[PDB]
Amino acid sequence: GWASTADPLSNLVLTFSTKEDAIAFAEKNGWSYDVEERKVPKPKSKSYGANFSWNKRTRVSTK
Amino acid sequence: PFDNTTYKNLQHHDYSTYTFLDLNLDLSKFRMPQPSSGRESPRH
Repeated sequence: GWASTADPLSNLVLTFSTKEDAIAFAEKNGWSYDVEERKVPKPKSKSYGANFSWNKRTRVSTK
Repeated sequence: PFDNTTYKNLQHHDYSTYTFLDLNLDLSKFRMPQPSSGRESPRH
């Protein structure tokens, strides 16, 4: 009942420092490739004093 | 007459359970209107 496969490229994971190096490596080896852009978290506005606002909805009910 | 041989804080021997609350309720007439934040509650 083990998991059998016939794909030699099943565990092939390659690491590249930048996107263009990976693109050039894929294009050099004749592999049709797709590229997904890097998703970064946008900066937030953090305030500890917003938990105790006088008239805003951002008051905390407890702590 | 200057007397310092007696304890003048004897009124608290006759206080009941609700004395603070009725004192607040009677004081409620003298107090001024409270400021408003513009909404009923922060969850509103």
